[PDB]
Amino acid sequence: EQVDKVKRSERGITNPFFLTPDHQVFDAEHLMGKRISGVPIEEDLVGIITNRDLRFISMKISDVMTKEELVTASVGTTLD
Amino acid sequence: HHWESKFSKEGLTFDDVLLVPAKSEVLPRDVDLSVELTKTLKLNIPVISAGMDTVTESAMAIAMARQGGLGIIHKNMSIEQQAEQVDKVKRSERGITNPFFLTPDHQVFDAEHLMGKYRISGVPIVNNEEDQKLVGIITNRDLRFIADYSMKISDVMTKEELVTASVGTTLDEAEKILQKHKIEKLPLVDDQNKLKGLITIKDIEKVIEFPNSSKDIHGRLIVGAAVGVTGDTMTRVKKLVEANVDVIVIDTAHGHSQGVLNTVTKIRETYPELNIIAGNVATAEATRALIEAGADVVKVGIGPGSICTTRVVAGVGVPQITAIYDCATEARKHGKTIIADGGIKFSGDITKALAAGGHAVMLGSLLAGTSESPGAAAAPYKGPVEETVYQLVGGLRSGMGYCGSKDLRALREEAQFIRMTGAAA
Amino acid sequence: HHWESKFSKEGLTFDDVLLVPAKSEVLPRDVDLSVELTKTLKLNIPVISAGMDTVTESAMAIAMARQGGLGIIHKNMSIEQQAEQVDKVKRSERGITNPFFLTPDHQVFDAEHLMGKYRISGVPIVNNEEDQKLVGIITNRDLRFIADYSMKISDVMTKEELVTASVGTTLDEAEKILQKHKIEKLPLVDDQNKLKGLITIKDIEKVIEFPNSSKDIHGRLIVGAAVGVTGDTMTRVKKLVEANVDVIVIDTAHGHSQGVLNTVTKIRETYPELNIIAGNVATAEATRALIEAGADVVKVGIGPGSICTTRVVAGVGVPQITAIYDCATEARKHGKTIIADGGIKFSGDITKALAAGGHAVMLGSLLAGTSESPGAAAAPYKGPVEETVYQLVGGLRSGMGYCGSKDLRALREEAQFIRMTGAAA
Ligand SMILES: Nc1ncnc2c1ncn2[C@@H]1O[C@H](COP(=O)(O)OP(=O)(O)OP(=O)(O)OP(=O)(O)OC[C@H]2O[C@@H](n3cnc4c(N)ncnc43)[C@H](O)[C@@H]2O)[C@@H](O)[C@H]1O
Ligand SMILES: Nc1ncnc2c1ncn2[C@@H]1O[C@H](COP(=O)(O)OP(=O)(O)OP(=O)(O)OP(=O)(O)OC[C@H]2O[C@@H](n3cnc4c(N)ncnc43)[C@H](O)[C@@H]2O)[C@@H](O)[C@H]1O
Ligand SMILES: Nc1ncnc2c1ncn2[C@@H]1O[C@H](COP(=O)(O)OP(=O)(O)OP(=O)(O)OP(=O)(O)OC[C@H]2O[C@@H](n3cnc4c(N)ncnc43)[C@H](O)[C@@H]2O)[C@@H](O)[C@H]1O
Ligand SMILES: [Mg+2]
Ligand SMILES: [Mg+2]
Ligand SMILES: [Mg+2]
Repeated sequence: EQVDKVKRSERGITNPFFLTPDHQVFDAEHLMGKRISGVPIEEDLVGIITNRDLRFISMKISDVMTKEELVTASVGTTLD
Repeated sequence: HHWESKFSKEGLTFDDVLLVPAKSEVLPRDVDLSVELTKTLKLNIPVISAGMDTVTESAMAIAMARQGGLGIIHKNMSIEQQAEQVDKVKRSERGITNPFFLTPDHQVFDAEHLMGKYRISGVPIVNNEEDQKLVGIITNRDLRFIADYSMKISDVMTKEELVTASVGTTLDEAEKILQKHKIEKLPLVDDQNKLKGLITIKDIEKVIEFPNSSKDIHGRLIVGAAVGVTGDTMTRVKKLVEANVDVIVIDTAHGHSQGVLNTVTKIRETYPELNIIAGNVATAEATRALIEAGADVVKVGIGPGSICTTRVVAGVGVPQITAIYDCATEARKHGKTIIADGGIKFSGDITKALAAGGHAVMLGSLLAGTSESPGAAAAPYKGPVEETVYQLVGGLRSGMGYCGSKDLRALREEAQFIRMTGAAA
Repeated sequence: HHWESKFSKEGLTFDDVLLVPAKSEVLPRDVDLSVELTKTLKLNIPVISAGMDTVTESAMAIAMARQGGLGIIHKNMSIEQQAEQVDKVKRSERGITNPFFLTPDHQVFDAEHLMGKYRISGVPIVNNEEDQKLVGIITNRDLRFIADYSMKISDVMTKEELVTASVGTTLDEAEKILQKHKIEKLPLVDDQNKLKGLITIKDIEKVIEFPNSSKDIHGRLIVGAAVGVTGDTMTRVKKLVEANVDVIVIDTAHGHSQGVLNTVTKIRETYPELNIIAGNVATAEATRALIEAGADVVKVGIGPGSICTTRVVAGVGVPQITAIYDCATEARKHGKTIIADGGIKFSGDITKALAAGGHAVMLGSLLAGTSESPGAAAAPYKGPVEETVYQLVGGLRSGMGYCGSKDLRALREEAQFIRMTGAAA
C-alpha cells in the first residue's frame, strides 16, 4: 500500500475524506489537523467545509457549512 | 514632646496583613470594579500605569484606557513631545468615516500599495472620486488568486455578491453579517449607495475584548500627563490642557513641600475645572496640605517596598498599608480620593491596597517590561500588557468575592484585615 | 466602626506556637486517637484524605479507612463514576464466602488460569459442582513440582494430609493452624465437609496490620464523597446516598456564601440522617452560619500556608491556628465538630491543629504522591500511604505524651501553647 501510494501520487484524489450533515465541526477540525484544509460533505454531495469557514465559527454542528454556493466539476475535467 | 514620640509610630506593609473572608453574595465576575476618582475622571478598573519613562507612553496609555484603566504619560521629554502623546491617545479610537478607496481605472499594483503600506486587507472601490458610489471591493485573498498582474481591478474585484450595510447599523448586526456571508469586510453606504465608511472583523473583535474602555464624555480614551515643579511646568500644563488631557499628575518624590503646594494652587486657580493628581505623600498631614492646596486626588508612596532606594539611600519610608490607610482617612474627611503607588508585587496586594482605602493602584515595574511599554531595549519581556492586567484584576475580583465586596466602596469601607507575625515566611 | 477595626485582629499560624509539656501518665502508644465527628461517623485516627483529584479515589479511601481514618472521594468526575467509587470502598472488605473452586476432572492448565488471572495462589478442589465437598487443594508450590502437564489435578493435588477448619473459627486459631501445619491456605468447611469459605495467610496478615479500621455498624469501611454547589448536586448526593456513602462533603472554596448555606439546608431537609461536612470557612460567624444551615462538621481553611495561592492571588487568608481556634470555639457552643484542612507540613502540626480545637485534620499534598494516590503521572513518589500516616500519627502520639493527653478530648480542652517570636528560624 505504501508503494502504491507513491506510484499514484502527482496525479493532481479519487478517495477523499468525507463527512455528513449529522457530524459536528469538532469532527472536521480533527480530521483536518491529522493537514488537509477541505472536507466535502452517506454511502450513496451536499456541501463543503474548509478552514476559513472555521474562522467564522464553537464546535456546533457541521450542517452550517458551504451548502448553496457549490462549485463542482465533472469527472474527467482537465487541470486546465 | 517630639523627643519621646520619636519611636511611637507603627507601620504595616502588605506582608503584615491578610484580608478576612466574610459572608458573600457575589461571584468574582459580578463584582463592580469601577471607581470615581473625581466627578470628571472615572475608571472601570482601578489600575493606573505610572508616569515612568519605562512604563507609559501613548501605546501604554491607549492599552490601559482600553481595559478601563488610565495611563499617565511620563514627563521625561519636552513639552511639545508630551502634548503630541496626549493627543495621540485622545485621537486613537476615532470610531473609519474616511475610508481609503480606489477606482476601477487603477491597476492591481495600486491596491497592493495601499494594503502593504497601512497593514490593510481591503480596499473598497468607488465609481468616481466625486460621486463616491461603491462598485466593488478588493482584498488580499483576491490578490492570491492572481499571478502578478496590472489588469484593471474591475476584472479582478468582487462585484456580483457584494455585501454592504447601512450607516448606523450596530456592531452586533455587522458581526452577524460578516459571520453569515463569511466575509471580513463590511462597507458602510448611505441611501444612494455613497461610500460612507467601513467596518471590519477586527474592528468588531477589538470591541469584544475591550468593552470596559474608559472614555471621556465625548467618547475619547482618557489619558493623564506627568508634571513636575520646574520653571516651565505652567507652559507644559497649558499645552497639555490644549491637547485635551483628562488629568494632570503633579509628580514629585516628596509632595509635602511648599514649592509643590504652590504649584498645585496656581494650576488650580488657573484651571478651576482641571483634574489634579498630586504626590507623593505618606502622611495625613501631607494629604491635608495637598487637598487644601487644590488637589483632587492624592498619590500615596514614600519608600514602599522592603529594600527600595528611598529606604536604603535616605533611610526614609512609610510601610505602604499604613500610608494608604492614614492618607485615605484624611482624604475621606474632604471627600477626595487616593491613588496607591508603590510596592504591589502580586494581585493580592491590589486587594490589600484598595481595602485600607486606596481608590486605585498605580503600577509601573509590573508593566515596565510589557509589549506596550516604551522602547525595545534592561527589562525582561513580559508579553502584552493585557496579560498582566488580566491576572491582576482576576486576583482582585477573587479577593472581593472572598470579602463579599460587590463594589470597591464596600471593599474600602467594610473589609477587615487580620495582622500576621510573618513566622512561616 | 468598621474603619477602625480594619487592623485590630491578630492571627497565629502553626509556626507561631509550640505545645507546652505537662504532667503525663500516658505513653504515646497508650494514647486514644479515636474521634467522634458525629453520632454516626467515628474515626480511630483523626486523619482524613482530602477530596482532591490527586489524593483520594477508592484506593486511597480504602487505605485511609483501613488505618482508622477517612477518605473523601473527589468530585472531579461524573455522578455515576463517583457512586461507583463510593460503592467500591463499601464493598472492599467483604469478609471469601464464595470461594473459586475446581474439580479433579479439570486439567492443571485450568488451575494456572485461575491463579494467574486473579493473583491467587490456591484453588480448593471439590467433588462436584453441586455437592461442593472438599477433596483437595492445588497451589503454585505444587505447580513448581510439575513440568508443564495437563495431567488430572487429582494425581497432582494435595489430598492425604489435608487441613481444614470449621466455619466460625477465629482468625487467631486460623493463624495457629497455618503456623503449625506450615501451610498458607485454610479452607472453611461445614459439618458435612461442604466447601463454605477460605482463609489465607495474607488475609490474617492484613488483619494484623490494620486492626483499627474504621467501619460502619454493618462492618463496611467508611467513605465520604465531595459535593459542590451546582445544578446537579442534588442528583449527585442522591446517587451517593444510594451507594451508602457515610458522609457528604459540601466542598467549596468559600463556604460562607448563601448559595452554600442553601445547599446545606436543602440536603439536610432532604436527608435528615445524613452526615454533612461543609467548608471551607475560617471565622466563627461562618461556622455558626453553616451549623445553623444544618451542617454536622465544619471544615476550616481559608488561605492556610504562608505563600499559598489564596494569599498571593486574592490577598485573602486566616492563619490556621487562629482559624481552627475561633471556629472550634463557635462549634463547641452548638455541640458540633471541626475538621482542620490546610497547611500541615510536619507531624507536629497535627498535634497543634488538634490542640486549638480541631477534631480531625484533613491532609492532601502530604498524601498526593503516595502509592494509593490517583494516577501514575507532576508529583514525586512518596511510597505507600501507610508509611506517611504511620509517622504522622507517631508524632501526634509523641506530642500527646508530652502533653499528658490520654485522648484527643484532653488535648483539645487542656493542652496549653506558648507563643514564639520565630527568631532562631
Ligand atoms: N478531502 C480530502 N481528501 C484528500 N486529500 C485532501 C482532502 N482535502 C485536502 N486534501 C489534500 O490536502 C492538500 C493540501 O492542500 P489544501 O488543504 O487545499 O491547502 P490550500 O490549497 O493552501 O488551501 P487553504 O488552506 O488556503 O484553503 P482556505 O480554507 O484558505 O480556502 C478554501 C476556500 O474554498 C472555499 N470553497 C471550497 N469549495 C467551495 C465550493 N464548492 N463552493 C464555494 N466555496 C468553496 C471555502 O469556502 C474557502 O473559503 C491538497 O493538495 C490535497 O491533496
Ligand atoms: N480602506 C480602509 N480605510 C481605513 N482603514 C482600513 C481600510 N481597509 C482596512 N482598514 C483597517 O485595516 C484593518 C482591516 O484588515 P484586518 O481586519 O486586519 O484584516 P483581516 O480581515 O484579518 O484579513 P484577511 O486577509 O483575513 O481578509 P481577506 O483578505 O480574506 O478578506 C475578506 C474576504 O471576504 C471577501 N469580502 C470582503 N468584503 C466583501 C464584500 N463586501 N462582499 C463580498 N466579498 C467580500 C474578500 O474578497 C475576501 O475573500 C482594520 O484595522 C480596518 O479598520
Ligand atoms: N479460591 C479463592 N477464592 C477467592 N480468593 C482467593 C482464592 N484463593 C486465593 N484467594 C485470595 O488470594 C490470596 C491468596 O494468595 P496469597 O495469600 O496472596 O499467596 P501466598 O499464600 O503468599 O502464596 P505462596 O505461593 O507463598 O503459597 P504456596 O503456593 O506455598 O501455598 C501454600 C503451601 O501449603 C500447602 N497447602 C495449602 N493449603 C493446604 C492444605 N489445606 N492442606 C495441605 N497443604 C496445604 C500448599 O500445597 C503449598 O505447598 C488472598 O487474597 C486470598 O483471599
Ligand atoms: Mg488561508
Ligand atoms: Mg482571509
Ligand atoms: Mg510458598
